[PDB]
Amino acid sequence: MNLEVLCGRINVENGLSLGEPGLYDQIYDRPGLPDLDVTVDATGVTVDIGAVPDSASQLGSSINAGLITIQLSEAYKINHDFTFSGLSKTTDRRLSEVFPITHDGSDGMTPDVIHTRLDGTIVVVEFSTTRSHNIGGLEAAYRTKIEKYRDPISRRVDIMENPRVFFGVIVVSSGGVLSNMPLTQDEAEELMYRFCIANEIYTKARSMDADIELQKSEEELEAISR
Repeated sequence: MNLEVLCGRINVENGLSLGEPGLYDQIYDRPGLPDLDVTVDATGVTVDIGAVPDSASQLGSSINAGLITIQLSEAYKINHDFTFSGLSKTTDRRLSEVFPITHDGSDGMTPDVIHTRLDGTIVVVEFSTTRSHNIGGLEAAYRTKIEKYRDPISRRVDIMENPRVFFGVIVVSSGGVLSNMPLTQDEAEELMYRFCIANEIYTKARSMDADIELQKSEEELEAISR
């Protein structure tokens, strides 16, 4: 899963585009989860991931079996970080490093991706997950990202010449993906399987340290606006 390939699948002619949302429901014959043993201590979360079962769909091809550790201070966002690690070429750039400074309070907003393409198009992408199994939950996460970033980016676009900016949102849940980045069904299914593993790991970690849930709640709360 490659970030440049994904960003190449959108076209913005002039201005700021929010694309078209598309729903990818879960339809593959999905394999079971791999064995996951989770131990939580002051170092952080240690996970032993078994091998992904075989299946015709071949889902899980992005899962590395073996041992991994997440520092406890970041366990709260396991669901995010594990689901999208294949796409998180993380440098964490702020808007002002690609957009004109406006001093409107948003210059320091850091989306998951800011990528400039060879043709000059600027693609800002935001990743999200929800544990709800209801279409409203997917829609809520997606709307929340749209509302967080549309006004700042639109303000920036109004004071540029020839801006071609696309704001992408990908929301992954157990039962579907909602995205304005065009995906293949296989890519969406792999994201959903990764999320299933991530949520199992997170649930196990939270059973030993409940405070991470609180951290998750507060942190997404602050992420509503800054």
